Order: sequence, then structure tokens, then C-alpha cells
Amino acid sequence: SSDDISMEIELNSTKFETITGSDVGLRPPLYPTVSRETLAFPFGKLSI
Amino acid sequence: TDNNPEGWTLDKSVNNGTFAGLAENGVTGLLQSGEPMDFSGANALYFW
Repeated sequence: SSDDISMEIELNSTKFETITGSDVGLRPPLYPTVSRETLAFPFGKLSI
Repeated sequence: TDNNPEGWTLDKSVNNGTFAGLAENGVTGLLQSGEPMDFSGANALYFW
């Protein structure tokens, strides 16, 4: 699940697409496969 | 090209940007100026 999630802020005319492959080397695994376990994807101080 | 600290052009110019041992289209890892806290640095013993 490298580069799987990605924030893309739209400005008034432009946009800037970042991605967690460009941010986070910490990678929440789908194992704990046992049901209803939710995950997290922190973006540290996204200076737009 | 700018004095923005985080920007360091993503897979930069004319050279292909491949060592022959990375084997990805992804190199970048550029962003997130704030690294996590270090438990192997100078202040390691106090944190531990």
C-alpha cells in the first residue's frame, strides 16, 4: 500500500497533489485482518 | 528553483534518476520537514 492515498488541494485556479509515498514511510498493515480494525494516515504539517 | 525548503525537484532533470538498484518509478520521499523524534540521537537516554 505504497502511494495509495493522496491529498490534492484545489486553489482558486491551481492545485497541488501530494501523496503519502512522498510523505510517510510508516505503513499501516491490513493485518489486523480480524474485522472492523480501522487505519490511520498522518500527514505531518502539510505546508501548502 | 525556489527558496522553499521542502521542494527538491521530484525525480530531477535530464539524468534518468535510476541507480540500477532502486527498481521503481518512485524515489521521492521529499516532504515532511518534521521528522519523528529520535531515540538514537544525543537525547536518547532521557527519552528511553
